[PDB]
Amino acid sequence: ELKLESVVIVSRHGVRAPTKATQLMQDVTPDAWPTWPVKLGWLTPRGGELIAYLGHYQRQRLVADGLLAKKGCPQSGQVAIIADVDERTRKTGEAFAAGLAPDCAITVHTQADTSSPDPLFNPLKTGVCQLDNANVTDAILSRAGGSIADFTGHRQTAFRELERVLNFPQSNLCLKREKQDESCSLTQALPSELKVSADNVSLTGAVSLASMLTEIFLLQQAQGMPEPGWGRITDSHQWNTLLSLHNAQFYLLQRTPEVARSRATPLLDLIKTALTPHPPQKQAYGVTLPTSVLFIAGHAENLANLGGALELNWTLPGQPDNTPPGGELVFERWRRLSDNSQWIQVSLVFQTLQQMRDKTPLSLNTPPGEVKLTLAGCEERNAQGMCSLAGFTQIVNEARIPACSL
Repeated sequence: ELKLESVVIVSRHGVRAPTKATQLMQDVTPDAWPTWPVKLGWLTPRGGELIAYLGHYQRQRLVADGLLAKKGCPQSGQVAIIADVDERTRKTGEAFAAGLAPDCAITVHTQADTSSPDPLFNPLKTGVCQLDNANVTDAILSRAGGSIADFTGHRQTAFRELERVLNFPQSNLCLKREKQDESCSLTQALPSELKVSADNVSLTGAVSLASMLTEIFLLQQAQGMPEPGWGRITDSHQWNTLLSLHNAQFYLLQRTPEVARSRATPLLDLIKTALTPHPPQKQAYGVTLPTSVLFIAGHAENLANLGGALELNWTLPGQPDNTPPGGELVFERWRRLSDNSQWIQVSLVFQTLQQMRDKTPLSLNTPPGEVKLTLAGCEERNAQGMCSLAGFTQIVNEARIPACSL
């Protein structure tokens, strides 16, 4: 009924070491954090291998869909790869290429200067545009339930789960509060406030600490470390409860449209240029678009920003992190044969946490998880839930912030 014409994959980088080692991380547990085999924030070898499995799976699926050849290397830019300048994203691009097309030496493009941020992955970071402080503050606080106190008050079960995994009551932070007649709870020992600036939004205290620590436990599990969370995380309900704190911070700071639309605008422009039929032309990064397959190696925020800007909602069965390492927002252009009309499908492809833990080789018979998505604002949908090309174009033009374009 339908023929696949084009695919754009926006991928988070693979498993990485923690990006920071702070004094507060030491003070909230009596135990020693496991050390990692690469520098802070770098991709691990295992993370690269997990990405290559997704590349291998995507080759098999795209061959089955008739888009790539079963044997040989894709020719003349049929496949293009763009990565953010960070080590972890560059090496994710290389790992994906190695799985998709081994020995084909597909180039991993970055911006010219790899020592400075690339605004494609967040235009606020180079000051292309700025957030509206009052609008962002009100929008985030409303999505939090009206205040950060309301937000943390409704999540005490998850904070107590994190405290148990940390053995928080025996930590230096708690032992000093016991000596000062103040009771030991993460949220009250580390009050959380929303900080909004022209170029960033963040949360302080327990909310951001919890978001980072629960991601570290997940990374430990995916890395195959023997005892993530000191062996105190023993079932799936516990994993889901812990990562709810991480996903909740992303819901506030990255999915909120008042942030997401600006942060996602350059990626929206690149996705639309890649998916829209037009005479091929070398554009950004020296990549010729449109082409058959474009893989973009970025960050968790990019997945969440695109989700918030485009009203794409999901949770990932079997994967506690809704923006997991190697997770892929996959945009596809399909041609309907009955009338040769053009349609856009979006899905979230991801390894389950168990597939990461077991280093499961992926294939058509053992596929990654996949969640089919719908653009909530699309008014022209086909029977398969895809948006018409014109409908998707209108949604993108409405969502994007022109001042944030490159």
